[PDB]
Amino acid sequence: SVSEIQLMHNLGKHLNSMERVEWLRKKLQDVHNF
Amino acid sequence: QLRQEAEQLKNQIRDARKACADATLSQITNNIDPVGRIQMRTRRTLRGHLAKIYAMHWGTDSRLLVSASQDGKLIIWDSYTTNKVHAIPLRSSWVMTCAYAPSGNYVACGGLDNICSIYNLKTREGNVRVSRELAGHTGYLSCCRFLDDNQIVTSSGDTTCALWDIETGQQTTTFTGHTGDVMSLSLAPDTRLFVSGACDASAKLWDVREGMCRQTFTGHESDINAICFFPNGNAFATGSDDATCRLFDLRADQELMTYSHDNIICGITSVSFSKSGRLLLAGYDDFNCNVWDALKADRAGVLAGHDNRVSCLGVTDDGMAVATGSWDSFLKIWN
Amino acid sequence: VMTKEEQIFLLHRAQAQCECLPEWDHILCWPVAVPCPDYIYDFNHKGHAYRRCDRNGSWELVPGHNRTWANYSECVKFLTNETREREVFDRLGMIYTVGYSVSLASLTVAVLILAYFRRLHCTRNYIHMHLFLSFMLRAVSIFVKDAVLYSYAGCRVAVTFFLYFLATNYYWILVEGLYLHSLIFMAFFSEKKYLWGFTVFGWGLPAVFVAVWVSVRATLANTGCWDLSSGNKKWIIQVPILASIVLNFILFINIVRVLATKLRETDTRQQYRKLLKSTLVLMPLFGVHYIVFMATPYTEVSGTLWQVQMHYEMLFNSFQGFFVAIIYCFCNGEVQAEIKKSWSRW
Amino acid sequence: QRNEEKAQREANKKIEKQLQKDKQVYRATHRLLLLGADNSGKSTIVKQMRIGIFETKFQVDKVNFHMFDVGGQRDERRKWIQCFNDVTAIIFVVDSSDYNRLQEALNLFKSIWNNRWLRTISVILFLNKQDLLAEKVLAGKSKIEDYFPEFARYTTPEDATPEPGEDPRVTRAKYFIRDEFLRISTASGDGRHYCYPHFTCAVDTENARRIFNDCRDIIQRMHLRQYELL
Amino acid sequence: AQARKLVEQLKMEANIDRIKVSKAAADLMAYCEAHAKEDPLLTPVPASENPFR
Amino acid sequence: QVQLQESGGGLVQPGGSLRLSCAASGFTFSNYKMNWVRQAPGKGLEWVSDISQSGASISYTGSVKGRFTISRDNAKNTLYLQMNSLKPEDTAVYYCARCPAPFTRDCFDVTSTTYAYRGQGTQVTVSS
Repeated sequence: SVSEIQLMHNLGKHLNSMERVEWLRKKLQDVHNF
Repeated sequence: QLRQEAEQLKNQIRDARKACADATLSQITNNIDPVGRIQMRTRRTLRGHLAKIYAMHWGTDSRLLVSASQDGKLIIWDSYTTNKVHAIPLRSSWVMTCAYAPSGNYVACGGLDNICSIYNLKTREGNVRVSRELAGHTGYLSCCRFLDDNQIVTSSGDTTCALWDIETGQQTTTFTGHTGDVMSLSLAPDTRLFVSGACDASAKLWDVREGMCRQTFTGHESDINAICFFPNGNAFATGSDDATCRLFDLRADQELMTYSHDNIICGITSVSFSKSGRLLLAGYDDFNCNVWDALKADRAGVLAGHDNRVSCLGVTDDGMAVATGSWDSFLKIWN
Repeated sequence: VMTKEEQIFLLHRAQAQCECLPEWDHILCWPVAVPCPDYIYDFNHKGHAYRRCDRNGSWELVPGHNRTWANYSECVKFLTNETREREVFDRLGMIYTVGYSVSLASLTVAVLILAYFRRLHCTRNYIHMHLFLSFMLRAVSIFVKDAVLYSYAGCRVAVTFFLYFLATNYYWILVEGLYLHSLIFMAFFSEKKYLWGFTVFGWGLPAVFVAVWVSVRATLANTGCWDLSSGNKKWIIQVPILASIVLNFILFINIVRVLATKLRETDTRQQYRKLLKSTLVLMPLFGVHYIVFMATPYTEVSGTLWQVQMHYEMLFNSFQGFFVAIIYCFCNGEVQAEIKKSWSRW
Repeated sequence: QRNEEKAQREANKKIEKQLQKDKQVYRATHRLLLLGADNSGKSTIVKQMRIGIFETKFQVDKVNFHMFDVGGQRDERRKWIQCFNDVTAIIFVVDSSDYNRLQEALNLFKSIWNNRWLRTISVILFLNKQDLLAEKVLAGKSKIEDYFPEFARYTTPEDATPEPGEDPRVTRAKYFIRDEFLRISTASGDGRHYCYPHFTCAVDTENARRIFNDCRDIIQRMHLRQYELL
Repeated sequence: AQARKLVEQLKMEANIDRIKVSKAAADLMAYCEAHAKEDPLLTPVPASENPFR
Repeated sequence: QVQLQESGGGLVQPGGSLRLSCAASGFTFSNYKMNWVRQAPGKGLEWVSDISQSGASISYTGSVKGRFTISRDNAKNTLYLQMNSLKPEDTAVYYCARCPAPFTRDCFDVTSTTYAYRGQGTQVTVSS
């Protein structure tokens, strides 16, 4: 595979998934404090 | 008996020469100021030749110049505007010389076909025509200089210079004496004499009317490639494969000066004189032309702009500029 | 796959649905064991969340708090708290930021040296300038991509420009080999005749399938900054680039095979000595390092295959333009011929 | 007036238009210098190219070749040989059957090889009159060792390709002459130019392809030199 | 017969009226001095008169 | 004026030793590659041997290899051809030739019919 494109894709997915996980983490903290 | 008698006259001639060498041009001009540092710059580069330029000549108008290239083309340029006035396709691709008539009506050229073809530029039709082919030389044509619209003098590789009549195409006078390929010609200002340099390290002064060798000049070690009269017609300069240029006096009949440097170990292809005669422009095989102070042998300057062997030189009649052809197919104009 | 935005939308839909007794706790609607909700993805889904209902019919509180007791430990079974992969992505990004910096620097000098020198204006140095320019544009497009994405139509063109300027470099490397191949495999190749076709092929043909990719990514999968794979739509750009790598490797074998014949038919150990040196300096030009991992598919990031593929590629892809400038514009016989000659004059 | 300025600029455009057409033909055509001697048999090689200076045009695989025989000059060639510094190749034809004049052919090859202006021009060497050489060796009345004493301690090289039914003495004799030329070629020629030896007779239905193939090799090696590969 | 004509040519060469190289050298000094101002390569010419600039 | 005068040569028995001296003048001897050329009666000019500027490089025709020795003396501007074992086939006029150009590895036209930089020659008549 074209490695530069592949690395773009991969960094994208990783960053996106992390930013999600972090939203889930707040929602969890939220319910906890509730 | 004649072998001993031959050296008897050579020794007597050499003895008479030593009786006239009371000083030297080197020590006579010991006190004159130098010319300084001649810094000429490429004012014009003429492009359009596919192959190497073998020779070029200036018109008497000092504006139109003709150049020959080893691709069967005779381009007439306008130096002021860089414009191709004519581009004459030759029968033979191997052309070693070209001449522009003093009247400008004709151009001559030839090379390894042993023919000085004459081309008519002022024809009543659109293009140029081959006026006449000169046949009669038994070797490659090395130089050809017009005398008039009808007289041309040609120097060949058959050790012979010939004076022709373009009206009939026949050879009127034949100049014999050289034991080597005659490579260069120069006509005197008055056109009554012409000097000739051959591949026997000798130059001969010829009488055009008489058809006889007036004087013979030796001094060079190898083949004389280039020759040029002094502006006043009482001297000439020669360039040879021994990496030297020599200035000869017609009246004194002796070599006056030598233009050599230790760093210079390449042959001279071309020589020329500025309008005054104080600068001797010499083209070398090291791809650059040196400017020589013709009264002090000092290297006044260098024309380093060419990528291959410098083939031809010429100073214009009015002395505006120097055209410098080369084996890189570019004719440059320096001022 | 799932954006934060989309995940928020799915929880909001579950909230609107929601809107001991039922209540919304910010993640799930209670009706006690509730399956870990499908709409959350980083939660597991074969687990349950738990509450306790009083004998009094009130949700059980946390001793000394207003908090409602809940146990979501099963739901959170899949959670990786820290930066493990981020460090690797930072080292890969640092490897090619340094590499593309010295490549862009060298080629800017290299492309300028070939520009003004008129005796250097061969049809071969012409093809070298397009290759040098394509190398700089690729490096510049990566720097622009990193600043725009990792620092919605603004980013969508930074990605498309990155994709096109990458494919042009891969195609000007193919042109470099197709030109040298024609100089040898075509009997008296007319270099001038096909000079227009190479320029159109090098720059135009990348734009043909990059615009096809944008034409299909604007009508099927318009979501995001276009910097995430959308299934098999990634092969519109990659397959043409992968094809240009196999062909340029096939040409390199022909050139090296033909070159070895010429050293043979001019020896002994000198036939295999000059051959080696000439083969090595043809690798930067032909991009021969690309043939190793171009059959590798998309793989798991923590994988050892992935880690060496990315470290190998970023190290060599970034420095490729640096080696091409040195070999074909600095340690060039006829370039230094115009350097000491021009230095002597002035 | 200014009327002449546009007319002059227009005639230059017409001139330049014709020069572009001529440049395409000029670059597309290969020029070869045909060298040799009275007994060489250059004429017979010219007779095989049926497909002051004598010009031959032949065509091989739709490529135009221009062979020049400089026959109208004297025996001194040190000035007119500088004209052919731009040719693709020098076709050097040698009478391999005449040992008396073979050293003249060796010395002519050495002066060509080492000239300042021909030191980038590859030589296609044609060792002509192989028919006469073969019959001369078997007769035994003339010995090569009389003219070349180094022939006594010379043996056929391993990389020799004798024709079917060829006497080993002829193969040793004919390769010694080839190796005499290659001693000079390899002593000074380092990548700038190469020798292309061939064996030919008057009956060959060939030598038009041989020149064409060797000119293709000369052009290829010129390209690989520019790329610093060879 | 070659030397028979060669000596005759050599006899003409011996009979020329050679002058002292002082006069030969001083004549080229005089000519290069009188024509100095008319030569536009020995001395640069201003761009007003120069047609090549 | 370029002049090459040769001394020695004449009547000698087969197998005799004969020495030719070529006194060169009118050029810088040390710059030019020298040569020896002979013309057998009723035959063409033949190249015999050559020596470089310094004398490092030497060559021979093959018929005279191991019997003729060529040495130059830059100091005295002289060229030598030492004959050791003469044969009746060696009878000829020996000319001392010079390369046309002064710093070149190529001698063009030395054996030409009318070459300029060759001596008059010395007859070397070898017979019983």
